[PDB]
Amino acid sequence: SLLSADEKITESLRSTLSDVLPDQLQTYIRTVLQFSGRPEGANLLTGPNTEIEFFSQDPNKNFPNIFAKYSNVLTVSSDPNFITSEDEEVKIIWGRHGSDSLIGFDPGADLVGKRRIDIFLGDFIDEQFNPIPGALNAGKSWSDRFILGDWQKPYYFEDDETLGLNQSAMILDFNPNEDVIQLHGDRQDYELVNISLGTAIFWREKKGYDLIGVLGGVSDLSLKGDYFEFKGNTAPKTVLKTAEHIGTAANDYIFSSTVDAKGNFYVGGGTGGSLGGRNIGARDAWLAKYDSNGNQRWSRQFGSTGTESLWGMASDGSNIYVAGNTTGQLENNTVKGGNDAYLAKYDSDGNQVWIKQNGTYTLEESYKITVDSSGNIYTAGATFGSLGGPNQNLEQGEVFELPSTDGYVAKFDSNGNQLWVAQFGTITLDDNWGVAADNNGNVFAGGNTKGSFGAKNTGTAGEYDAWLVKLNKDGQTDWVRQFGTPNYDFMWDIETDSLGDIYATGWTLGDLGGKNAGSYDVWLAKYNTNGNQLWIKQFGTSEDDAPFLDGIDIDANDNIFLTGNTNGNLGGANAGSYDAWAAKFDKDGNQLWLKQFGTPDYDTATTVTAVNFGKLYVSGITEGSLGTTNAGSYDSWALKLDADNGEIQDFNS
Ligand SMILES: CCCC[C@@H](F)CCCC[C@H](C)Cc1cc(O)c([C@@H](CCCC)CCCC[C@H](C)Cc2cc(O)cc(O)c2)c(O)c1
Ligand SMILES: [Ca+2]
Ligand SMILES: [Ca+2]
Ligand SMILES: [Ca+2]
Ligand SMILES: [Ca+2]
Ligand SMILES: [Ca+2]
Ligand SMILES: [Ca+2]
Ligand SMILES: [Ca+2]
Ligand SMILES: [Ca+2]
Ligand SMILES: [Ca+2]
Ligand SMILES: [Ca+2]
Ligand SMILES: [Ca+2]
Ligand SMILES: [Ca+2]
Ligand SMILES: [Cl-]
Ligand SMILES: [Cl-]
Ligand SMILES: [Cl-]
Ligand SMILES: [Cl-]
Ligand SMILES: [Cl-]
Ligand SMILES: [Cl-]
Ligand SMILES: [Cl-]
Ligand SMILES: [Mg+2]
Ligand SMILES: [Mg+2]
Ligand SMILES: [Mg+2]
Ligand SMILES: [Mg+2]
Ligand SMILES: [Mg+2]
Repeated sequence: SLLSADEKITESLRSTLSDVLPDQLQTYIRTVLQFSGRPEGANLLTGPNTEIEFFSQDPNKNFPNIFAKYSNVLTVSSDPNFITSEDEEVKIIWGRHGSDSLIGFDPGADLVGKRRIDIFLGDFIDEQFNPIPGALNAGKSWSDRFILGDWQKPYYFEDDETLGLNQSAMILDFNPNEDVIQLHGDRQDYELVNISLGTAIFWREKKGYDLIGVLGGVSDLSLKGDYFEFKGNTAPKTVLKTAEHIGTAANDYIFSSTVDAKGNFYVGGGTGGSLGGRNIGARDAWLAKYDSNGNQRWSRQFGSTGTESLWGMASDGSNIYVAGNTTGQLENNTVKGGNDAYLAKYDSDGNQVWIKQNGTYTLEESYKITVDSSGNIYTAGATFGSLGGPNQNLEQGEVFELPSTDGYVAKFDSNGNQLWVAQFGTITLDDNWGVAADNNGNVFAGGNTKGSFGAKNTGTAGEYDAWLVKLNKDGQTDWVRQFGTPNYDFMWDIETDSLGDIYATGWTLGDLGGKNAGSYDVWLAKYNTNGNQLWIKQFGTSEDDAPFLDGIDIDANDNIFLTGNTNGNLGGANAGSYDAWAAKFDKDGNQLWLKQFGTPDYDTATTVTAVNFGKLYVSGITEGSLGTTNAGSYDSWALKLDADNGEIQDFNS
């Protein structure tokens, strides 16, 4: 019976949210939701007002740590939730700009009996907090997809004698004119109830009801509305049986790839399941080796009871170096506080040689790694602390400036000894999305900034620009460059060619290398070793086109390969939702080919690696059945392409 559902839902959500979320975070959230005009969730947080310790050096009190522990803050891009992990009872999942595919509940995780509330914000963009109107994106919003179930099962589903209040989504900014709520089954499986908070979505069967989600501030919806997408009960039909399929019942992601000197191909990423080994807890890091004929030689899985991923990998020709972040304590290491970065070394036989966990009392992230021809290793990332030197935003002064990251680069020898760490940026946000060594002892880094790092930012409201830094063999800066439009421009990855010139790829909402075709467009920029911008190419469709994650590689012939996602007809007719794409360019930016592939469901490439004089590998993630039947939520895939024309080959030969 749905009698008194309103009262029961409010008391359940209030009790769980107020029991789980720290008082500092409750105080912060209450302030934000009231200021923003999304106040429905506020009365659910009843902890006392508490001083927010934005700059505490105690890892347990440091507010960036607290906020990060209970949130997935996504990017200005159209994001899948690439950071989701079953490590907390309550999570705030914040899509920000772009058309986000928002998930927080892993249907393959053992969550029986666990309290689970995912609080979703599809947009709630940064511009809402602008004291001054007129910013280019003020008042803009995007179609976000809130994933509350799929072909396999409803999410947040306890399937018991209660109303199923212990697990539920709470979507705070659902706009039925733009957004979509994705549900398992069909409309006859649900009942909507108007409640004080908005709308309750109940799964309904003969034996009773189970609360799947609450939509704050919206009432009088219809399950016949096109803003509900029902997924039935049957896994998607398989396409691209030529691909290598990697998947478990849980969320599985390839985030990076590399090749060794013998042509063996490696992939890796994160998994909520038991992919390379038995799951240790929440998301673990994993990697796998394939021979050049496509046979898997081994898979390995590592981490902690907390959350970690492999975000980058590279080879010295034999060994495989891997980099990412962790929320826990890795083997043979000590935590530095909050989230930390790590570098690890695997030999060609899959033996873990060592792991080095590094960081400060506050949050580090690290998505990038490169290995030079001498065998030294560079990682890069961002830090809220003072890792390579004092953070540009050290403490709170008379003018408050929100705690913010600087970029860093760290150099290591083959035994994992740290040779130096460099840190740089502005008082505001500076993130890292690239690292690449040249042949002459230098290393480049790149990323995004809200500030004026290498040049005056032409945005009027702190919109992102791209930046590049050249460091010498000792970690000293030789130059800093910055480029962009007045709108958001976002870098994903960088790489050098055989001459030592530096290339970067990303997306733009403006006219960076030419007239924007619509929405997000792709760019490729080239700088010489002396910091001169040589050219920027921009291309796309009228729809949303972007590289993603490990989006560039350069082969021994100085051909450039890019990869990412598009919801347009970029390389061909779109199969449905976002598809993957890849492209090849020469060193002067002439585009040699452009291909698109995927399933009728959401796909994105995440990594591209070219074998010198061999095959091209494009790998990524999907909600569809790519290679074989989807085993649960996100699965991953690798495609072997002919590098001359982008045509897909059978993975196994
Ligand atoms: C209920 C909804 C809450 C929504 C909102 F309340 C959350 C504020 C959390 C703030 C937290 C204490 C710390 C933090 C800061 C940070 O920058 C980032 C970056 C990631 C870059 C570093 C890896 C992405 C998110 C930027 C969003 C800014 C609003 C943009 C900004 C930055 C800035 O430096 C100055 C500004 O004025 C505005 C975090 O992920 C977490
Ligand atoms: Ca986004
Ligand atoms: Ca969004
Ligand atoms: Ca939206
Ligand atoms: Ca439920
Ligand atoms: Ca783990
Ligand atoms: Ca840390
Ligand atoms: Ca900074
Ligand atoms: Ca810009
Ligand atoms: Ca476009
Ligand atoms: Ca790369
Ligand atoms: Ca697709
Ligand atoms: Ca899966
Ligand atoms: Cl971002
Ligand atoms: Cl706004
Ligand atoms: Cl109940
Ligand atoms: Cl209805
Ligand atoms: Cl099939
Ligand atoms: Cl082997
Ligand atoms: Cl600045
Ligand atoms: Mg029930
Ligand atoms: Mg296979
Ligand atoms: Mg097989
Ligand atoms: Mg201004
Ligand atoms: Mg390479």
